[PDB]
Amino acid sequence: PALTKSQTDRLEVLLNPKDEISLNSGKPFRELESELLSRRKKDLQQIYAEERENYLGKLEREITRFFVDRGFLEIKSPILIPLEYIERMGIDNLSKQIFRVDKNFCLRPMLAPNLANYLRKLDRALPDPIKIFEIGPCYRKESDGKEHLEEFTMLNFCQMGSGCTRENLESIITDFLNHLGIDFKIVGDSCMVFGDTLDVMHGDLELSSAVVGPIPLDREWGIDKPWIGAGFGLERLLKVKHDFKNIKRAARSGSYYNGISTNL
Amino acid sequence: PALTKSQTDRLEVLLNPKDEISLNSGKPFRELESELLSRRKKDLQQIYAEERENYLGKLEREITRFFVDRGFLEIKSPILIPLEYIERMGIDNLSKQIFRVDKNFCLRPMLAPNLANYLRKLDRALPDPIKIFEIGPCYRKESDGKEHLEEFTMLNFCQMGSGCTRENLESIITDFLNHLGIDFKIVGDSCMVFGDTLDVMHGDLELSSAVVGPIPLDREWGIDKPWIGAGFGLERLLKVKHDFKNIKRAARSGSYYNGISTNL
Ligand SMILES: Nc1ncnc2c1ncn2[C@@H]1O[C@H](COP(=O)(O)OP(=O)(O)OP(=O)(O)O)[C@@H](O)[C@H]1O
Ligand SMILES: Nc1ncnc2c1ncn2[C@@H]1O[C@H](COP(=O)(O)OP(=O)(O)OP(=O)(O)O)[C@@H](O)[C@H]1O
Ligand SMILES: N[C@@H](CCCCNC(=O)OCc1ccccc1Cl)C(=O)O
Ligand SMILES: N[C@@H](CCCCNC(=O)OCc1ccccc1Cl)C(=O)O
Ligand SMILES: [K+]
Ligand SMILES: [K+]
Ligand SMILES: [K+]
Ligand SMILES: [K+]
Ligand SMILES: [Mg+2]
Ligand SMILES: [Mg+2]
Ligand SMILES: [Mg+2]
Ligand SMILES: [Mg+2]
Ligand SMILES: [Mg+2]
Ligand SMILES: [Mg+2]
Repeated sequence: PALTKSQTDRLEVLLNPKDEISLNSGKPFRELESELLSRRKKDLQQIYAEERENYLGKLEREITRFFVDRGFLEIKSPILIPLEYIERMGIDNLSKQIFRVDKNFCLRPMLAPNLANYLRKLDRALPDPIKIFEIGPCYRKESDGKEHLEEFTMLNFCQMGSGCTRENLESIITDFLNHLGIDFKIVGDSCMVFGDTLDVMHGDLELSSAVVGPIPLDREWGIDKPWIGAGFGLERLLKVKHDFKNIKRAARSGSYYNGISTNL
Repeated sequence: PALTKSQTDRLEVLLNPKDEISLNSGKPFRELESELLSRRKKDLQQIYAEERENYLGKLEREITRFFVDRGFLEIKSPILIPLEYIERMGIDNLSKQIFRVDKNFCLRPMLAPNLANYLRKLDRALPDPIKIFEIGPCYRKESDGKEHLEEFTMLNFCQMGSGCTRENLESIITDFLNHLGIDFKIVGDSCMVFGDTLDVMHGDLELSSAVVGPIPLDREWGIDKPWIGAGFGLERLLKVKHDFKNIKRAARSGSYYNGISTNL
């Protein structure tokens, strides 16, 4: 009844959180693999027959509706951005985590720079307060492990003008995570782009970093009003919602569809 | 009444297709600029007050519903892909249009490789026929002009197994563009990745290239069944729908929101 590392890895790929199957049950590999293969095929067949929606896409749509309905403008900004945005976010040569493209471009590691540009520009046209959000891919070179991806999906919402207080920021975070049914706490932390943050924690998992401005970086971006904002990783939200052991189950991938192995 | 090139460019930025304003009317720049600025601020204020949805995001959601409701599985696959996928799509060192990332990766220039992988894998689990689609960013270095972007958004749908005929492919294209209200014709063309294509044309604008397999490239991807597929550019669909002069009005950008200049 002794399984090799390769056999255990194959079974872990096929195991899903809802299964009440122990790989250490004492059953031989052939029977555990056959059982899990049958369950996962059934799971994919049910998805194909009924809903057909991708978890990341569906969560993006649900989040989009939530923020649009609360008065935030939906932004879709470039993923491929000037490398100069990095230096100007105060990221001195995190900078090592940047995927570079050609000589003067990079894949955005966060949504903040593009959203700062939109806050500044929209403040010339829209009534106070300015409320915007974006959901989309971001990129960082990571270690990684069970909680970091190199290609992940960020939500960042922000507001500039009136109402940009710690209590309003916390209230939006609370309403949002209550909508998703996710328990959390808020702890204070610091990072080097923004200074002090409010970190939104689910256990020992960071779901979001949030900031109450103004901060001295604002001048580099032409921001000259109070502001609040928060960034959330969608794959981390999915990891919590579906109780995935590893965040890769939630990622853009050819190896899992809605957390189900595609190697069947 | 003579406007400089810089003045005309500024007015063209602020002009929208619905305006019945001629820059050559004889009015001075100051009055044309003031009028257009007021119209565009009004337009953005109305968007902010009412719908708040981004054109690219909203079109993606509408397309997603169309294909999900017709039995296609929604895919979200990596944007950052192995450079090896390029060579294996038969793209010999289009290859010059690839944005390279590090030494062994690139930004995907098309959705086909990831979708071929999903067709192959899903054929081991799902009943015939296999029907899938993806919408998302793709990247090519272009010239460019009024119809090409370096960062654009592709829809690619495909089917493998039964029903993979020219007539079914045309029927899906027809139902899809009828749903969007876009007139078109089909013309034969060729490309070097897929061979003969059916090009979906709106006037002299190519909306899609479509392929009826099998093709000899299939073996490199483990595809061994009949298949059909088509790829559409969402920004080109928006250019037609909103009568934009230049495709940049439709792109991910900090310079236009739903075709309205953000420089106000
Ligand atoms: N590599 C990554 N993979 C997946 N999600 C991420 C990654 N980096 C950040 N996120 C998500 O984006 C949110 C805001 O990003 P932020 O810039 O605060 O990241 P972070 O503080 O470096 O995260 P961590 O401390 O876990 O590395 C995070 O709270 C997390 O949900
Ligand atoms: N650079 C681009 N910018 C915007 N849309 C594009 C671009 N390249 C391709 N598309 C869209 O993707 C669809 C399928 O792409 P395909 O690989 O057939 O491109 P293509 O034939 O090179 O386009 P074109 O002939 O106009 O350069 C095209 O019909 C078009 O709608
Ligand atoms: N993941 C991010 C943390 C996200 C916190 C929210 N940030 C935001 O809403 O930015 C908009 C903004 C507005 C005004 C001035 C400047 C700026 Cl950036 C990080 O890397 O710390
Ligand atoms: N824009 C693209 C044209 C898109 C046409 C549709 N292609 C497709 O559905 O691929 C799936 C697929 C299935 C099976 C075997 C191989 C493959 Cl690729 C280009 O660059 O010509
Ligand atoms: K389990
Ligand atoms: K990924
Ligand atoms: K016009
Ligand atoms: K773009
Ligand atoms: Mg980090
Ligand atoms: Mg952190
Ligand atoms: Mg953080
Ligand atoms: Mg081309
Ligand atoms: Mg062409
Ligand atoms: Mg083509």
